[PDB]
Amino acid sequence: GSFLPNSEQQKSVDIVASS
Amino acid sequence: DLTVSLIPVSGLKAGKNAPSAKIAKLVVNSTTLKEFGVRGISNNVVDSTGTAWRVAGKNTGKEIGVGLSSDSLRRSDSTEKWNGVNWMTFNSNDTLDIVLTGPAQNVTADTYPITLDVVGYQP
Repeated sequence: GSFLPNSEQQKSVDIVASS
Repeated sequence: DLTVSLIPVSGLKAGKNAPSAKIAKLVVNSTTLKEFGVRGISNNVVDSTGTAWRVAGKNTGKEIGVGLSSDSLRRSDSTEKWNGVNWMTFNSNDTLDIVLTGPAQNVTADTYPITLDVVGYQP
């Protein structure tokens, strides 16, 4: 098989631990 | 290509947490690609496949251990190599769980950024 370099996405979110 | 969502799970609390406590849900959809690989992105990657890593709080600088849950890892299709780098692959059109890894963690109240790299794979 093989990877598709053009399809690569970085993705981020903030998680919050609350008192 | 792929359409990716990363969704924080609600009502996470500071202090002693459940083992494998859910913190986020990764959603990956495609109409063209059958599978995807996913790696966590940080300064401190703690396994060979980038499926467990450490994240620092923004306000306190304290670290938590995060990664894919055990059940999510077990749903893996394969571990492939891209330029010699290990990527675990999963079926597109599916969701995975991001969890606090290992034995129960004591989480300090803070905001922790969680960053994932996702890529398309054709078997």
